[PDB]
Amino acid sequence: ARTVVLITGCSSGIGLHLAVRLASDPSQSFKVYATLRDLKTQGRLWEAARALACPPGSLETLQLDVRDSKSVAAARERVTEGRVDVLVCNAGLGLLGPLEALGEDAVASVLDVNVVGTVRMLQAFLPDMKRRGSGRVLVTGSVGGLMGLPFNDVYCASKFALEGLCESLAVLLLPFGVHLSLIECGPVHTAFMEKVLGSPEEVLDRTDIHTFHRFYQYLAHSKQVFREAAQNPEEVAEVFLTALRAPKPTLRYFTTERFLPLLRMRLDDPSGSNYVTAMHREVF
Amino acid sequence: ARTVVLITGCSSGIGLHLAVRLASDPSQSFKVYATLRDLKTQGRLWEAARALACPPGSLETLQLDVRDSKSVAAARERVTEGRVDVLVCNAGLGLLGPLEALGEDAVASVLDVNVVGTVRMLQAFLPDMKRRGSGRVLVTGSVGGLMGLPFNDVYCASKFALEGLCESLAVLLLPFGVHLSLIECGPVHTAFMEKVLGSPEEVLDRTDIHTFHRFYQYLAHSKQVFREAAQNPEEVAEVFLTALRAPKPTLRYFTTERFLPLLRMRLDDPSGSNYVTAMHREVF
Repeated sequence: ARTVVLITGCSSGIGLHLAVRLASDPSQSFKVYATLRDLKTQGRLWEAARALACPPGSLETLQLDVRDSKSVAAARERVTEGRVDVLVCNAGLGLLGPLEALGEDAVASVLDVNVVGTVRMLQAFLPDMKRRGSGRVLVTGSVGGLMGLPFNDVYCASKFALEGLCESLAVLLLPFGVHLSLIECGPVHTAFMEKVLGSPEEVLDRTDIHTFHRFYQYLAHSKQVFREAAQNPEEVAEVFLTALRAPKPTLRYFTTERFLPLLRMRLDDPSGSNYVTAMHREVF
Repeated sequence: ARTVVLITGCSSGIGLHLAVRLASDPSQSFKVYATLRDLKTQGRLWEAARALACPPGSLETLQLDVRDSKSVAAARERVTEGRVDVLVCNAGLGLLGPLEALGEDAVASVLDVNVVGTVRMLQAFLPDMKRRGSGRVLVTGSVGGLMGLPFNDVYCASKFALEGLCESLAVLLLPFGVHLSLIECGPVHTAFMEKVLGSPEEVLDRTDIHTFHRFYQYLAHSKQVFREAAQNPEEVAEVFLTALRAPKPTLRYFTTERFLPLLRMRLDDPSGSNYVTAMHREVF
């Protein structure tokens, strides 16, 4: 049969690009379920599908809200093949600003979607793969899951959470035949990140003038590395296929090597002094 | 004045031991607020306080539920000194079992208490320390926050979350004069961990016979290393004071070196293959 693939967070970003890259693979060996939390946003994905001319039936959109288990279960009730060969846990949202300026409900949604939502998908889909004795799970990581970044406290917390959650499962799954991989993405040409254009009073009336200024410094610095480092989504989506094809995949794949020198400083010094200091100067 | 100290999760464990170790320091330079989510459990802490004979007034118990922001705010309204010099984010809960056997509400509480609760405390207490230009925050870590452990998926997720959350803040706080440290604890002689004596059908009727068996293998192996590695709480609580006294503290303090060889294998190989494989054999 075809390789049944299910991806979350396909309204934009690497998710959208990966769904159409799959559904349009010249080999026609992939049936793709692209999930959206809100179908009102499914336009971009279909305009793209038509642009690559994916054959009718290689791509289906499903409404799936990872915050709701009922929605997660329903989603799998819609997979006709009654099987999922590759599960891509991609849905994820960011959060940027001084910790104190961040609302509790916002901090809650991030963990809820990034971490708990990935747990929900795994709970619904892991059993069958373990029983069949095969399956592949790809989790969209980030370099923010490998090192902490100022003003991204809660975001990094959620990506770090994924590193721990996945490393633990991988230890158990090893003998079960099902493979879990994290694709470590650096900055990629996609909205939100690059589109960070604002910094309202809300921040200011919620923090000190000295933190705010540091924030301005960070946003400025972040705009520069994104300029010199953002990757094309097609290049990143390809890393997912390289991982998907691998006979015996590794736990991590990095879409770039550009951030590796900073990662070396990190475990060359476990007490964290070299890193905290280097990162401070590299930003401020 | 005295060093005003506020600790969460003092009904038992390193929290209880640390509160009384502080309140009974021969120098009398510490006023301690030991918070409990339920005062019905404050017995052990007072029996211990009397055992070390802490002078009247060096220790106050406060009811503080880190799941509730209203409770968090109230707590700080009760700190007469109108200052907190050292904040110890200790409250934390574990979770053990096959991911699929774990209930959503249970996975939610763990993140909620371990991660969001630590965010709540930081939101309520960080501003003042930043404004005074001083303060110290000690966060109770774990080796489960440095490497993934089978059957501890959600627990590790929350400890990894803390590593990311703290490394990010530390990058910003550096120039503000306030210090954040993570005390990386390995196993310590305290209930839950050692007290893991059961494994109900609930696990079995919630997972496969092959996972269950692996679970038995893990619990058995974990009972052995705890035997050969658990530390006395007084030794661990002392690491918190060494960190608390340090003129220029580091980001991490490890209460033990016993797990360091495994941590070296971890970033000697970022793809995760050496670790996942080594850990698999070390357990199964």
